Amino acid sequence: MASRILLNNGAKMPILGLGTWKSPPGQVTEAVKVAIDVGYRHIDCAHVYQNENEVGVAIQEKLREQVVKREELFIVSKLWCTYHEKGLVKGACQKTLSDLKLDYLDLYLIHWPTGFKPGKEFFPLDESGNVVPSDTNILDTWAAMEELVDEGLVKAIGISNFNHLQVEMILNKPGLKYKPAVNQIECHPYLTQEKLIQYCQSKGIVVTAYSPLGSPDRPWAKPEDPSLLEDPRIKAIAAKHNKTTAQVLIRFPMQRNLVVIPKSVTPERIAENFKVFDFELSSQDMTTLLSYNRNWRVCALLSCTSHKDYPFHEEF
Ligand SMILES: NC(=O)C1=CN([C@@H]2O[C@H](COP(=O)(O)OP(=O)(O)OC[C@H]3O[C@@H](n4cnc5c(N)ncnc54)[C@H](OP(=O)(O)O)[C@@H]3O)[C@@H](O)[C@H]2O)C=CC1
Ligand SMILES: O=C(O)Cn1cc(Cc2nc3c(F)c(F)cc(F)c3s2)c2ccccc21
Repeated sequence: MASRILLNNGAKMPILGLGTWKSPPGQVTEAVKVAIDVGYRHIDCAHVYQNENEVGVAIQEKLREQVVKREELFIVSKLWCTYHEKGLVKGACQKTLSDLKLDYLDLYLIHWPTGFKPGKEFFPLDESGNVVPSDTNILDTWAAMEELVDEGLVKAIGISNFNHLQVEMILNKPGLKYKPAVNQIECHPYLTQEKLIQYCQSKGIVVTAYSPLGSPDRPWAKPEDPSLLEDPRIKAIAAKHNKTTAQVLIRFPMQRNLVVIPKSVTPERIAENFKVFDFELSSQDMTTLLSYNRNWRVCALLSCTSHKDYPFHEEF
């Protein structure tokens, strides 16, 4: 297994990256520096995570130390929902570039298909708790994303949390210039996504699996919720291979030809999570892990379910 997957712009994307959602600003600089030292080359960022400046400090130090060159890193960020209007997309990208202290991004994603009212709040709500939409549609935001490629700010563009009809809408866009390179979606043994992943891969779109460990630090976790890291069936597969449960959960998507982006701020775990290139799950193990699907989705907010472009009413 090769460590990088070819995208439809001819660039190679590392199949393992470091996630940064919920990584506190006081701890994420060290986390990214340790990750680069132990071999990570792909970092997944977003403006809404409120820590891009601190991620940028780490990247800049390791470029200055000559640990890595810029061309070896693969830096991803995402356009938040309050910037879907075509005249706001460039300025949102440039704020992220300014915080990360970079002159281009390797990949820039539409974070969610839903546009929200522009303003200071990331989740503008009405008096009854519903998100306030904007009158934007995904095709005009896509055309604004394409302009960032032509201006040299980003090397590739893609999408996140799009269902297959929303992907189809972009693929059928009048005058489509650049196809989405990536769809970043939730994927783990309790939400295996078979139909959407085969949809995407058949279309030449690479899939990145987010929350591969089930996001145990998500703020809305409840004590009664399932835990992938503690599932005794997954523990038994790990023990057979003399690996940890997290290492099996990271290797699983890699063998489906997915990119995977586990988050940690703990140095030991950052190093553990990288040590996944020296074993293989058997075909039988893969089919068994797929059988654990329960259509259990952890990233989906009730306040967004009446939005016209909410992605998760459709089957896939
Ligand atoms: N596009 C989108 O809408 C979304 C994108 N994402 C991206 O995907 C990334 C990963 O998903 P995320 O939801 O953060 O959750 P993960 O599934 O990656 O789980 C992160 C949690 O697992 C813990 N952990 C990490 N490694 C280990 C290990 N070896 N052993 C035990 N526990 C471990 C972490 O603890 P600790 O940090 O304390 O070590 C943290 O509590 C995000 O950070 C973000 O970059 C996620 C959700 C949505
Ligand atoms: O987004 C991240 O990366 C991490 N991340 C994930 C969620 C849950 C969402 N669920 C939805 C949703 F169903 C929508 F339709 C639109 C939307 F914008 C959200 S956001 C979230 C909520 C607050 C901050 C980060 C969050």
